Amino acid sequence: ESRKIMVPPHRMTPLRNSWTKIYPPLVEHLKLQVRMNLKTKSVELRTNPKGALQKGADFIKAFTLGFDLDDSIALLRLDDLYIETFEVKDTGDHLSRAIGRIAGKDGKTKFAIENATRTRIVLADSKIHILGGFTHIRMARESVVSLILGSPPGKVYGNLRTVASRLKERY
RNA sequence: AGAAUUUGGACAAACUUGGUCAUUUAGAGGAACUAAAAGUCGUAACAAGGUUUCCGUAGGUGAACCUGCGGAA
Repeated sequence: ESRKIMVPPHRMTPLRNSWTKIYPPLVEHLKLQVRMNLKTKSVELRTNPKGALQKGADFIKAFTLGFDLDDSIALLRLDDLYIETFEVKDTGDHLSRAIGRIAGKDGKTKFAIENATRTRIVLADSKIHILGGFTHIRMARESVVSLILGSPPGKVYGNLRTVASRLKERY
């Protein structure tokens, strides 16, 4: 059995130069066989006769979604990780500054969200993808949604500090 | 038309010299009203929110990358 994964037209040459660090966890660690079909701009992962294919396809889907090699390998190992994709969907007002409210000046609001709840967020123009543990993704998603739907930055920053502490706390 | 004699002089600034209004009294009294500050340490309070990944153009160019503008997820 096999899986196909497309490669978008912005993550093809980074995939190409870092392909030599992608395939050995598909080949000797997980025991699949792979080929990157340049024709349909995809990758075919097949099994050999000597359930790994879903985890390998999720590692490749992380790389095509735009997480780097190391975060894709962090999803590859560490079975308590997930990755949530959502567009904004919730143009001058509602879109041209909502993603600037997410990212902030020099990416520091997205970075503060990332470090506070221990997730990695890749931000497209309007497509947000969050890599991390379950409750981590939950609090990151609530923060992102709170400041696309309009909250004080002081409010969402205080909530990020509180969320960092209570996510690390026992009892 | 000039000079002095003027022929007869209406006029005349300034200088003495009393009643009028405005101000300075050098000053000095009188007898009214109002007014009158005695409180360590106070802050930096202060203002919006385009990141990542490729693509093209233009320049600075180890044609590597960056920057500016225009695109894609």
